[PDB]
Amino acid sequence: SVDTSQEFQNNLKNAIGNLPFQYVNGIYELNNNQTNLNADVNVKAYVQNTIDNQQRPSTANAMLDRTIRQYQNRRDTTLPDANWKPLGWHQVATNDHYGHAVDKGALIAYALAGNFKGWDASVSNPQNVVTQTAHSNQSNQKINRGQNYYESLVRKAVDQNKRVRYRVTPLYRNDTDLVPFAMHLEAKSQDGTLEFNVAIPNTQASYTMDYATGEITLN
Ligand SMILES: [Cl-]
Ligand SMILES: [Cl-]
Ligand SMILES: [Mg+2]
Repeated sequence: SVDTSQEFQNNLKNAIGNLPFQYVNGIYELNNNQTNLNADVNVKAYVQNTIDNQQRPSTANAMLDRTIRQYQNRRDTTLPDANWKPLGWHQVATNDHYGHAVDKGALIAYALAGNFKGWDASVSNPQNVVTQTAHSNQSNQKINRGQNYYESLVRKAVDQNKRVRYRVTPLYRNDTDLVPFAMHLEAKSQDGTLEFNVAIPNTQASYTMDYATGEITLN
């Protein structure tokens, strides 16, 4: 519905330009699932968050391997501000299996880079966390994919001792919006076996969200 809506595809185009895209398995494959990311042997593992000129979390880059892979539970390694809330955060109970509307959506996953020293890997890192639907955050449904599905592919590659160049960009309709309408994920392993370039719609079937405010209107 919203995902395939014309208003959505227009925003996507505004954000990615003349790049081809194709709605498949609940997400948009961009550039025929190919990214320009190059995984060079000579880049050390790292994570870098940015914010845009509107103080919103922007493009995140990383090189992922076993030296920054985080195998421990969050509660053992992080002390997040329990009170902190990302931009446009408006939580509501939902009539679906998630039971709630939005999650704290990490750009770069805790488990992938949480052992990079000096980088805040908690849910309260204000440069790495946005307001994200529970569906687009959590979904591992191969036929209705969320960001987790793609993070899992990356994690599995790392756990096979592959080095993965990784980029996560929140996409905004404009300068004003507090919340991204989609999450752009790109990855490429050194041996090239893993590669993708997708946009995960920041949506959930049970409702619609105003990306300007992050206010949720249930169905
Ligand atoms: Cl091994
Ligand atoms: Cl859903
Ligand atoms: Mg997540």
